[PDB]
Amino acid sequence: SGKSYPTVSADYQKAVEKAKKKLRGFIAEKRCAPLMLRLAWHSAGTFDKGTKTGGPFGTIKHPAELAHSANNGLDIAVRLLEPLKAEFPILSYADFYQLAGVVAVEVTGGPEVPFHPGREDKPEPPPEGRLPDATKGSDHLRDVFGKAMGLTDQDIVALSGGHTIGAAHKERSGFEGPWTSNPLIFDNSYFTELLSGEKEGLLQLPSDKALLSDPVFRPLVDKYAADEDAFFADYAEAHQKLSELGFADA
Ligand code: HEM
Ligand SMILES: [K+]
Repeated sequence: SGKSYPTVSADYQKAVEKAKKKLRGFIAEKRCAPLMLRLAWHSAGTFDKGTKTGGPFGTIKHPAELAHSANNGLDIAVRLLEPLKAEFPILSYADFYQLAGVVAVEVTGGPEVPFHPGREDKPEPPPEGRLPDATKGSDHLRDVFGKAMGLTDQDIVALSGGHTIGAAHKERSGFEGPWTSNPLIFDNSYFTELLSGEKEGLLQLPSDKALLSDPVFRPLVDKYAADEDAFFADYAEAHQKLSELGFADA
């Protein structure tokens, strides 16, 4: 694992458990799981291992980081969460947004991603430009997830299945529509649809398509399309790692 999780107080631990339950009801009612998942992923995916900059350290709430074009629309997510966060002043924003990401997966029917508290809020956003480009292919994915974040090729494929919930918006990225027929249900449908090719009303980004043609990504796509249990396992492993980049000695 390579992780040493810090100690937090009993009151901090109580606030986590209470916030997890409040976040479930809220995120379920507001129907905003995919947006919250996108928020935690964009917050965490700025980590660069060589410099140990970026990562899930609460800087995504900064107007400066929200302005990054890859984060178009995430100011909505931040705004939605601010009243709830105010009820848990003991929690770092880093912990709160990561926990909201975990919850987003859980309440849509997804795996139970393990959560460890202790992220401290960092003073300055990372540089813009570290997040992936939907028009690019497999070398780019490996640059971003592997060379920067330090994730594996398996992680890239499983985390891409994050697209099993939610949708693109032509006013945000310019892409438009859901990847799946059930955008509020977390399951292995992203991989099913990607394999079955194009279907009316359904989205596939070039970055999604790049997974089909890579000798390593493709068998993972196939495995996940065949076995949702194996997708859920690899997904929970990868999300945990992502949510913990630069935190607790990795
Ligand atoms: C593999 C590289 C990736 C690229 C190029 C990419 C790109 C995109 C784009 C362009 C959108 C639509 C933005 C919009 O117009 O609203 C989107 C949405 C989304 N992404 Fe990704 N993404 C990637 C990976 C991931 C990962 C790793 C996760 C989390 C595990 C994730 C979770 C989501 C979710 C849940 C949505 C829907 C947001 C909503 O419904 O509002 N994506 N992604
Ligand atoms: K789905």
